[PDB]
Amino acid sequence: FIYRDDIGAFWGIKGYEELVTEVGTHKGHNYWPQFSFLGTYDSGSVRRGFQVFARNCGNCHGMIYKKYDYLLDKAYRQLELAQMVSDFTIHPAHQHFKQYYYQEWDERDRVICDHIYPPYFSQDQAKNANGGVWPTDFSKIKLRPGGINYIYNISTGYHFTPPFGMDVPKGKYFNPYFDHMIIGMPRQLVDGLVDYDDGTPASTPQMAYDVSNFINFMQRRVGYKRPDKMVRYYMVFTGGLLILPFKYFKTKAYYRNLLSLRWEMYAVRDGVYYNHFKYGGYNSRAYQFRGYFWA
Amino acid sequence: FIYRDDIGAFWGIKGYEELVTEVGTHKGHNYWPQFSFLGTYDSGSVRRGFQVFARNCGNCHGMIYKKYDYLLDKAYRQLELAQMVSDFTIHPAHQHFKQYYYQEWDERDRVICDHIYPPYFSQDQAKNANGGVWPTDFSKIKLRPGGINYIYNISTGYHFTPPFGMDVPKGKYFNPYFDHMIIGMPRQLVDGLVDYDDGTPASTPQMAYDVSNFINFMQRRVGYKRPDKMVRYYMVFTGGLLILPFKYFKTKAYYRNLLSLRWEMYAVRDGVYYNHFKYGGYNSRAYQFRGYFWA
Amino acid sequence: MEWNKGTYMSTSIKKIVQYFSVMTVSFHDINSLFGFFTFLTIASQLVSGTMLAFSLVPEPMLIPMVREEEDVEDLYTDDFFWLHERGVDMLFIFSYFHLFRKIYLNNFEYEQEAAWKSGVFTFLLFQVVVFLGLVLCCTHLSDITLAIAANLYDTFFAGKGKFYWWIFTSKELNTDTIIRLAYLHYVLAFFLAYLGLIHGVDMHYDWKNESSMDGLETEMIWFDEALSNELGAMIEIILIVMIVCFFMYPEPEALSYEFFMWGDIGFINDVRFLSVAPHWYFRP
Amino acid sequence: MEWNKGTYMSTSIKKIVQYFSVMTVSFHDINSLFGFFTFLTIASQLVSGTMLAFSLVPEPMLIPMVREEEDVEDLYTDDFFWLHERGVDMLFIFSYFHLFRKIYLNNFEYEQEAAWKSGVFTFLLFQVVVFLGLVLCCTHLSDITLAIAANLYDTFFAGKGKFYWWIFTSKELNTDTIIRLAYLHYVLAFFLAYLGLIHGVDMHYDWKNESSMDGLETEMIWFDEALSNELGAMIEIILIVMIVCFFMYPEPEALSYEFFMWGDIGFINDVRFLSVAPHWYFRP
Amino acid sequence: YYPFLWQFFILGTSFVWFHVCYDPWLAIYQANNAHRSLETALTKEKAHKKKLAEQEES
Amino acid sequence: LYAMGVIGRLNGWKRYERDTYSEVDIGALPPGEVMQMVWNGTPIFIRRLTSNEVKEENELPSNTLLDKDKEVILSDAGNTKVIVVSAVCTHLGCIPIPYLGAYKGYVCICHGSVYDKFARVRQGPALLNLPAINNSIHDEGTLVCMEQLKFPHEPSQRFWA
Ligand SMILES: CCCCCCCCCCCCCCCCCC(=O)OC[C@H](COP(=O)([O-])OCC(O)COP(=O)([O-])OC[C@@H](COC(=O)CCCCCCCCCCCCCCCCC)OC(=O)CCCCCCCCCCCCCCCCC)OC(=O)CCCCCCCCCCCCCCCCC
Ligand SMILES: CCCCCCCCCCCCCCCCCC(=O)OC[C@H](COP(=O)([O-])OCC[N+](C)(C)C)OC(=O)CCCCCCCCCCCCCCCCC
Ligand SMILES: CCCCCCCCCCCCCCCCCC(=O)OC[C@H](COP(=O)([O-])OCC[N+](C)(C)C)OC(=O)CCCCCCCCCCCCCCCCC
Ligand SMILES: CCCCCCCCCCCCCCCCCC(=O)OC[C@H](COP(=O)([O-])OCC[N+](C)(C)C)OC(=O)CCCCCCCCCCCCCCCCC
Ligand SMILES: COC1=C(OC)C(=O)C(C/C=C(\C)CC/C=C(\C)CC/C=C(/C)CC/C=C(/C)CC/C=C(/C)CC/C=C(\C)CC/C=C(\C)CCC=C(C)C)=C(C)C1=O
Ligand SMILES: COC1=C(OC)C(=O)C(C/C=C(\C)CC/C=C(\C)CC/C=C(/C)CC/C=C(\C)CC/C=C(/C)CC/C=C(\C)CC/C=C(\C)CCC=C(C)C)=C(C)C1=O
Ligand code: HEC
Ligand code: HEC
Ligand code: HEM
Ligand code: HEM
Ligand code: HEM
Ligand code: HEM
Ligand code: FES
Repeated sequence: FIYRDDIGAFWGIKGYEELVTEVGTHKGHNYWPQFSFLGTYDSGSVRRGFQVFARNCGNCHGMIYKKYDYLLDKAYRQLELAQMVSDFTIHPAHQHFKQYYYQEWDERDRVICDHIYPPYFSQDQAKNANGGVWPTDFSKIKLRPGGINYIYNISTGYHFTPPFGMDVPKGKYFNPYFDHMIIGMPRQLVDGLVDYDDGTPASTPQMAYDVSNFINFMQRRVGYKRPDKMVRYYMVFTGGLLILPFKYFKTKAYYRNLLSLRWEMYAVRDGVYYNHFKYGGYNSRAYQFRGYFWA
Repeated sequence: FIYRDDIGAFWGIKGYEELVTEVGTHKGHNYWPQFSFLGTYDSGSVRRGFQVFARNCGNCHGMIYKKYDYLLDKAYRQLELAQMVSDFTIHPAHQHFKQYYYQEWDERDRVICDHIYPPYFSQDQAKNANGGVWPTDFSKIKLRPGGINYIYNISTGYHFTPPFGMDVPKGKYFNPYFDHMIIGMPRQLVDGLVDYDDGTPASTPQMAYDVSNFINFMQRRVGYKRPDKMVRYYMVFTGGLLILPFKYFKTKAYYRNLLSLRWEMYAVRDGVYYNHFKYGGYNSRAYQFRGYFWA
Repeated sequence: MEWNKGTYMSTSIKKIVQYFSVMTVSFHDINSLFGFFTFLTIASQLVSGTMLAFSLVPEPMLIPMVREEEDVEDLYTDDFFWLHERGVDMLFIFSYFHLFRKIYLNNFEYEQEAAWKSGVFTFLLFQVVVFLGLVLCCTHLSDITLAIAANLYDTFFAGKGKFYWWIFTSKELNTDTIIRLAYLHYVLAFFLAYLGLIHGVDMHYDWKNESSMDGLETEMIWFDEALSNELGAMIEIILIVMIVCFFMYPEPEALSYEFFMWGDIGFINDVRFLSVAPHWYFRP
Repeated sequence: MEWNKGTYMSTSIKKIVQYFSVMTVSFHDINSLFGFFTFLTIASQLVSGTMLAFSLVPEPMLIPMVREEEDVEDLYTDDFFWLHERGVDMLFIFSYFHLFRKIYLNNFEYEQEAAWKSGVFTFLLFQVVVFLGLVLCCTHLSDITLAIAANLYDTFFAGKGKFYWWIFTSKELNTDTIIRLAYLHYVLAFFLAYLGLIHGVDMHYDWKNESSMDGLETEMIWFDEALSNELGAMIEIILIVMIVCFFMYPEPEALSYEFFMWGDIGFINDVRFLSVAPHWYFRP
Repeated sequence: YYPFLWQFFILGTSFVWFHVCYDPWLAIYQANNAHRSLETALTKEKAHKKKLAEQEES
Repeated sequence: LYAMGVIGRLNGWKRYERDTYSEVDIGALPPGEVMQMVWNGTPIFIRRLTSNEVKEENELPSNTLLDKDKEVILSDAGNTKVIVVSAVCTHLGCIPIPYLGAYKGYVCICHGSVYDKFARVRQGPALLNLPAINNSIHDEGTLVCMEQLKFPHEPSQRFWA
């Protein structure tokens, strides 16, 4: 019932005890406009996040489940998004299921309807290219310790050094936010790496923040639809609060009114005998008692 | 009910008046071992057909639905078929449903489990490489006039010349068995084209026969499973014929036995009145007549 | 619903068991049994069709490839597909022969109404089910059938709006349309069994072998005396149909109405309009 | 079957309509309304699951992508999925509260037998359906659930002769297993409605909101006097659940139990066995 | 006394319920997030592009 | 006949066994060395055992021989014995460590599932020894031929004729 707070398991959820998972949610409060009360995605933030994802980190990762056209109202316009995404190529080998629709036999410029594939054809190609470790697919990445913060923390937590007794193999890097604090990703965010279109200063915390906002935006439950659904929840709750009194009037006051009955019992001493009571009564389940009980 | 043969429609089936349909089925009888009574596929014929399809055909055609390992128990064994099919290559772009199973990023030697794909990645590539006309997929090709004869006729019927009023465009050829008698396939079978493994003489009629047998072997209702189903139909028909007498005994002679009744009507002139006839009887659907009829 | 006076026979399991274990059948002939042949065949469609449910993925672009691969790797799948296909034809034949037999006997009298309408409704539903089944083939025949059905449905609304979309999404066989039509096909196919049971219960009220009223009071017991005869007559009719098909349908045939089924939607975008023909039952 | 005496109620449309239009309910409290909440959640589960079925293609390798893509291109699909999940949660909550309430009142008397067992059977079936539903997610949670269920099934047979194959083909989630389990899930989910109707008819024989025998003879007419109160109590409990979930579960959270649902069958081979946890209802 | 008119009245009450529970929350929600709209980002990008274009070399 | 059809449809049919045969060159392996190979896309350990190592490995208490019902197969091909085993922790599936100080066998970091050079269960929550991979030696120890054990699948006749 009471779960110790220093075991490394948050609220009793065992596992993830070789990770730093409470940062930003339980210990510390990183502010994300999406999850604030009556909050929403910052359009500029998601725009810059897609810019940084395309110019970097799209060369190893991808969102096979997602497609670019999700960014058509809050992050980009159709023409702008088409122009931006036409800088990349997809071979038919990328397609997960051609189904006779994709008739191309050579590389072609991506369209906004295309799924976000990595530059590699398959997972094994990416795993081979990255030292035998596969850059995880960012679709459905919401399910990580810390949620939206997970992208932000890992991209930034390359500062600490390993303790005694922990060995980082060559080609591996220490990052306390990853499982077992060893990650195969070299640090990617560096100040000035990406030149934003709006002129926002490009410091690694800013790039990490924008990437996290975009990755979260591409999710389905905690993504671009959560704020509106939360507002809908608020409206429905207000409606229920407003309807409670009318429910009370309909049900409880009405029942109390129906029970305002006056009863009277008199003394009937006429010759009539109470033979109906002695010989009477019907039981709907009598067929279950006949020949079985009290014989 | 009575149909006309001079029209050009077999048995009154319209829509095929622009090609030859009765060459080897209705007006001719080309012998095929598979369709003969108690017939079965000739293993050598299908072996030679696959050898031809893997050296001349296949480089233009293919069977997306079928795969090589169909030939394991009748034409080729596992090791032999693997050796034969290892000479071809499939890019990941070939796969109709690449899925996560196919984790290749380059060409690799085919395996008997691979579907029969043409060298082209899609229909459009084949059209581009074949003058804008797509080499039809042989899978499900059974549904053409003459059935198995179709492949044999087109493979062979190139000797005739067009009549006046018909113009053959450059890159097209006159073949009376094809739709409108104009086909984009140059005559492929030439004597000595394929050197068989069994030493069989290589002539265009023999090659056409072997190819037709192989192409028919890959069909579902017809092909490798038809002869056994025909034998099964024969067996079931025999069983029904043999069960008919016992059905007769159990039903008709039995009813005749039950009908051997004696009846006797006597004169009952006792004072008793026939009250039951006058006041009696019930009807199940009385609820459907009460309050509605005869009043 | 006071206007409703109840039901003819309660379909409780015990009541059904007792009714069928006590039912008696007057002496009859083969002509007056087509109805049973119509039911037994349905009893196979529910079985064979079910075996096809576990095989067919409602994705239009995978139904042909899945069918072809299951013909080889799986066993009896193609056998059940053939059984289903020929069961549709046999069911049409039996139902129309039963309809003709009941029309010849002048079974339109009032005491026949419950027997007649309850039957015809089932027949009507049967037609609908058949239609859905065709759409599941994902051939050009299915495309044409769906197009015609959507056009007829839209004709009611005078071409205004998109009231057909909830089932005929885009008037084309896509994932949504195929999924919805397949599930409805299964549901209505299983509902046909209940409708047929109701019809069979109702029709016994005034069931007769021939128009002329034989004065016979004794009757057979259905369970074995009539059931065995019905099964044997079914066997005989199957034998007759097989004999007919052997001569009428040689496997290598110059032409057939089935050739129009060659095209698979999505794979081939060109439809051969010159040779368009449905299955014989929907031919009229 | 002479041992079976009959049925308490004949569930015909005429008689059901009459019974529910003449039903009377004694005055009660919220504690004795968990059954209505369970039934209403069952109805919403039926509706939402029917809506979801038209989106879910039973191929394992397409279910994740199909779910992700059809939440955007189609409106209300993710709403129905969320409604289905929360309906399962609330259905478990209401069912267990009902079980505890009926255990509290000592309803093990003979007159409660038909009321009690008919309910428990429903509950039992309600378990099976839930299991099947989990399998349809095609995540690592579904993989582990299927593996555990297959091992339990194989326990009875001492691991001999693959008796599990007809459902748990290879003990893995593939096209055949997913198709079969999805269809069985749909059919049993719809059968739960009939089971609940039978249980509700049976339990009214001796219904009491409290153990003490109140002497009141007047009772509420069900259609609106009792139904309105039932709906209002459902609304109140839903408001309470919304408040509790809103405050107990912060918008972003660390170390949730859904983190084991990240892995999708096929896409991810390695399974993080360190953190394996089912939904809270199968947690015990 | 006209049942269908009373049904129209019930429909009107449901409409009032919906609008009362809908308009205030939507208004406040879209007033709170005025500065997070895409138009603000587009304006900022346009201003930066103009500033970069005016100051540059050949 | 109908019931056979239904049940056979429910129970899939394995029409043929996919090839898994493989050959590994091990003659040149120095004695007392463990080599890791990939067979059927799974790790496997192949080791050469001399006469001296047998004395060390086999001389342990019988009680410590958890799962005594298990059998150990030594190829005994060539001058020295050759042992081929599957490298996987049967408890959860992780790869056991090739070497440990306590024993010249295989141990698991996850739960200390110690396995000797014969892959016997030692101080492990595992319910079985390391899975044994069917194999044989025919090149006098130079080459090892491996193939998955063939179980019966029926009916095995696809065509009557
Ligand atoms: C291809 C096209 C095909 C066709 C498509 C079209 C199909 C059309 C179907 C037509 C069905 C007709 C049904 C007739 C009865 C209806 C009720 C009645 O009498 O009305 C008078 C009534 C007069 O007003 P009133 O004086 O205030 O009385 C109100 C009471 O209802 C007055 O009730 P009461 O208090 O006097 O007593 C109620 C009840 C006492 O209470 C009960 O006993 C209740 C019933 C108990 C058993 C069932 C439990 C479940 C409850 C019913 C189901 C409800 C949910 C349905 C969900 C459907 C799927 C979504 O007693 C009875 O009336 C007994 C009979 C009940 C009806 C059943 C028997 C007759 C109809 C069916 C006969 C055939 C058998 C069925 C199968 C047929 C198959 C072909 O009319 C109305 O009030 C109508 C209001 C309508 C507007 C409000 C709701 C709108 C919906 C809002 C949601 C958003 C959608 C908006 C609409 C969009 C466009 C549609
Ligand atoms: C099939 C879908 C059913 C959907 C049901 C949803 C409910 C719809 C009604 C909502 C409330 C609105 C009511 C408005 C007032 C109506 C008053 C009225 O007319 O009373 C009727 C009366 C009312 O019942 P009553 O007469 O018992 O009322 C007594 C008085 N009260 C109610 C106050 C107690 O009953 C009827 O006549 C019912 C008619 C039902 C008709 C259903 C037809 C469905 C057809 C489906 C397709 C069929 C296909 C067949 C196969 C084809 C194959 C090719
Ligand atoms: C989230 C879970 C918990 C909360 C769920 C929220 C509620 C969901 C369901 C609400 C249904 C509507 C309220 C019904 C309450 C009972 C009303 C009653 O007894 O009737 C008398 C009342 C009115 O009777 P009255 O007597 O109070 O007043 C009218 C009388 N005169 C005219 C003399 C003044 O009926 C109504 O106002 C509406 C009746 C509607 C029909 C009843 C069933 C509705 C079912 C919903 C779907 C309908 C679909 C129709 C279209 C066809 C679609 C296929
Ligand atoms: C026309 C008669 C109507 C019914 C008559 C009823 C009385 C029967 C009297 C006894 C008959 C005894 C002989 C039966 C021989 C059956 C064939 C046999 O032995 O094969 C076993 C075989 C097993 O053979 P096997 O074990 O030797 O292995 C060979 C395997 N194959 C064939 C793949 C190479 O089992 C089956 O094929 C079972 C039937 C297929 C699966 C279920 C679908 C059935 C579809 C209908 C098929 C029949 C078509 C004609 C009838 C249509 C329906 C009316
Ligand atoms: C009134 O007029 C009418 C007619 O007359 C003209 C009709 O003919 C008709 C037509 C009638 C019909 C279509 C009904 C005929 C139906 C047919 C042919 C198909 C169904 C036939 C059946 C026999 C269904 C049987 C169903 C079952 C579930 C039982 C399966 C059968 C058998 C032999 C197995 C029985 C044994 C078991 C289930 C138990 C086996 C296992 C064990 C013993 C082990 C148990 C122990 C452990 C540990 C598991 C109607 C409707 C009518 O109304
Ligand atoms: C042991 O193995 C087994 C299993 O798996 C383990 C099983 O699942 C099973 C059982 C399962 C099955 C056999 C599979 C059954 C599957 C089911 C029921 C899942 C589907 C469930 C549903 C509720 C589907 C509901 C579908 C819909 C609402 C779709 C609606 C679509 C439509 C078109 C409706 C409108 C149309 C109609 C009503 C048709 C009427 C006619 C027209 C409109 C005419 C139009 C044309 C013209 C010209 C006018 C068994 C028996 C088993 O043995
Ligand atoms: C190729 C050089 C990469 C670039 C560019 C980016 N990442 Fe990556 N990432 C890469 C690899 C090879 C791995 C696997 C590491 C391992 O030990 O498995 C990763 C992993 C991540 C993760 C963790 C995924 C998980 O399942 O835990 C995250 C959160 C991640 N990477 C984020 C990330 C960001 C924010 C990037 C810039 C926007 C980025 N990656 C670029 C390889 C590469
Ligand atoms: C590339 C040079 C090809 C070779 C090698 C083979 N075929 Fe072909 N075929 C080719 C084309 C471009 C076409 C389409 C022609 C048209 O007008 O559409 C075809 C067509 C056929 C057909 C008819 C297809 C139809 O739908 O009716 C048949 C029966 C056919 N081809 C058979 C065939 C055989 C047996 C071959 C090996 C001997 C063969 N083709 C090789 C291109 C090429
Ligand atoms: C799926 C479609 C049908 C099925 C499964 C079916 C089934 C049956 C069965 C089993 C019987 C009893 C056996 C017998 O026929 O002698 C029967 C009888 C009968 N059926 Fe049907 N039938 C169908 C269609 C029809 C049609 C289309 C009609 C009328 C147009 C009809 C009306 C009748 C009648 C009138 C009887 C005999 C009752 C009498 O003689 O008065 N049925 N049916
Ligand atoms: C009286 C009942 C039924 C009838 C009349 C019927 C009719 C049909 C028809 C006409 C077809 C297509 C015909 C063709 O391919 O030429 C078909 C196919 C099919 N049926 Fe049925 N059917 C019935 C029951 C069922 C049931 C109950 C199911 C599943 C539970 C089912 C599943 C299928 C499937 C999956 C196909 C397509 C198979 C494939 O394309 O590979 N059927 N049916
Ligand atoms: C009382 C009735 C039902 C119960 C208790 C139930 C239970 C469940 C459960 C527990 C899940 C998994 C949820 C999760 O893992 O988060 C599920 C998923 C699902 N259910 Fe049901 N279910 C019911 C009715 C239905 C019906 C009637 C249908 C179809 C007609 C249906 C179709 C589905 C589908 C398609 C999914 C998976 C959806 C997806 O993965 O996107 N359910 N169900
Ligand atoms: C999905 C599962 C269930 C449904 C849909 C359901 C439905 C209902 C409903 C609507 C009622 C009337 C309202 C009420 O009494 O609160 C009821 C009463 C009752 N239920 Fe259930 N119930 C379910 C599970 C159970 C279980 C698990 C039990 C016992 C283990 C049970 C035993 C009873 C009994 C004995 C009553 C009558 C109480 C009395 O006589 O006072 N039910 N049920
Ligand atoms: S995981 Fe290797 S022993 Fe537990």
